Amino acid sequence: EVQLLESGGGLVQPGGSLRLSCAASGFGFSSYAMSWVRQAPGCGLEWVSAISGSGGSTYYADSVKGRFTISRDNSKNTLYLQMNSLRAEDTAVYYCARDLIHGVTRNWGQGTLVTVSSGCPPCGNFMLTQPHSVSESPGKTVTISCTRSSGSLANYYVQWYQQRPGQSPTIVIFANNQRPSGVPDRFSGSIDSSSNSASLTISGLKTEDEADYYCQTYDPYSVVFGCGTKLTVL
Repeated sequence: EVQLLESGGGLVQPGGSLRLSCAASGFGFSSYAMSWVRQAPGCGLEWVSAISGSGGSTYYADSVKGRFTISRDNSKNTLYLQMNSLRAEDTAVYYCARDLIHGVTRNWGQGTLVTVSSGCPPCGNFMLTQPHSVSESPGKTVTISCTRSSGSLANYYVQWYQQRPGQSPTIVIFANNQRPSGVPDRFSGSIDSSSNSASLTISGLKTEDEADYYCQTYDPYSVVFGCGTKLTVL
């Protein structure tokens, strides 16, 4: 029932302004934090900005620190996103996401397309690392590693999302090991604390499992999406 609908995306020139919106429903909008995640074509997820329930705390990414303005209107149940000094690098698909807490995304929107016109941006204070791609025959088991560079991994919850080609990313594993109701039980999530890594495990692969898998944790100051691992089913 939780619906997040992005709007306001369109064609724009370098150095212009554009404000996206997101009419949320299915939950008390004032009771949850919200964030924006962009994705250039054929690239990985890239966290943009975050904002808290009451709005007191706003977190911006390094690429758009100050260039963008995250904001919300809890009376209208609408999350916004003011964009200024629009650069060619900002062309991406901007998603609307709900956050159970800081840096823990739980629901995703459809998206909206923003194009700035008159190679992919990098992915990974701290960084995550997942293998480029892993493959396995159907019916077998596969595990995808996600190793954190700096800062304890057990101190910050880790999420796992699945993105099929052309689909929007859906949560499959959050809070390190917690699985959303509806996600199949063959998708398990664990964390090895000594090696400082989180692992998503799919037992008994199916042909529909073939998609991108992004891991994501946080710190008190930012959210970080892993580069992503293309799971190839044979």
